[PDB]
Amino acid sequence: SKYSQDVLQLLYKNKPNYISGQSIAESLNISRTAVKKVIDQLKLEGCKIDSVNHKGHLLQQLPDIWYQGIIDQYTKSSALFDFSEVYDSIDSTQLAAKKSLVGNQSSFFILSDEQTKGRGRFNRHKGQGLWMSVVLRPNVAFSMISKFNLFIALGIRDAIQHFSQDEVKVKWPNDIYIDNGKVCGFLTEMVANNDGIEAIICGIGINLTQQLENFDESIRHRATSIQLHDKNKLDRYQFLERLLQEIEKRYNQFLTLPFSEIREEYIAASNIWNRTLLFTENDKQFKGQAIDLDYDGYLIVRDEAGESHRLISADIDF
Ligand SMILES: O=C1N[C@H]2[C@H](CS[C@H]2CCCCCc2cn(Cc3cccc(F)c3)nn2)N1
Repeated sequence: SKYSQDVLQLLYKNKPNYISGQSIAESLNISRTAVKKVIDQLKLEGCKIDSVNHKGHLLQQLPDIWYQGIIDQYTKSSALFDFSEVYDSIDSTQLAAKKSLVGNQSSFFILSDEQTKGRGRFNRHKGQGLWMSVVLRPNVAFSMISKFNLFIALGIRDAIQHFSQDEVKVKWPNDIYIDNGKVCGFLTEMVANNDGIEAIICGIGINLTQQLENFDESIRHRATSIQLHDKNKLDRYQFLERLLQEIEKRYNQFLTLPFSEIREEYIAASNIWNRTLLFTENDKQFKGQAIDLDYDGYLIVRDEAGESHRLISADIDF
């Protein structure tokens, strides 16, 4: 309905208290019967609302569906994001972000329940995943894109880790794993010129509400979900809030710290050591061992032929 997310916004905003249907009616200037219709449908979409006579309604639990009205409360208090666009469907949050950033300097993120044309690095190709693009505006040289990628890696990792009993680790430079299972991929893009960066665009894809049980019985050998490693149930909104808070903390770190400061923490969180890696670049594939991540975010590799490589970026397979 026209007023669904306003009612949702009021219900969420008032937790942990009950709120009366009259209050909602007065707040939106609609009748108490119109409110009942909205709240009923809220329930039939899977919203869990407790309604007791004379006292009102209490939002107890949100379903596995993004609601604009809820996310507006997140951007309301955010010292980072100016707004957010929530979609049930879209070709790609990244495509939407790259269009919406043009002509302005606002910081925002774009969320969609499903993507019809999601693309990751090199143009590689249900409500069980998080698909989000984040637009930030750091006043830095375009060289610093590699450095941003390193920082938010730890941010995304920390958020997933908080909900995972098993340990979450980074496959440099663009992926997150829990044990053998890849749980997230992300890429960092930018709009820049010689004089600096006009925007950072960070697309993040995370296998979410996929409770042991849940997640699709496919590649249970190298793909996993956050919740196949959480005893309790995983709420998307509790996760998203933790994820945004970590993105902001790591973003400010990116602005204030050299990579030297977070480097040892990054290495302790990487799963690329002490194993033979497969490197793809263009024509050629070759095997190698990662020796070190140097002071500048460059991976130091010794290939199977003994030769040394120093790579800002890489396409790595296990
Ligand atoms: O459109 C969009 N992108 C972004 C945004 C929101 S999600 C984000 C991209 C997320 C990418 C992570 C998922 C993923 C994994 N892989 C691995 C792969 C696939 C195929 C061949 C291959 F060698 C490796 N590819 N994608 N909106």
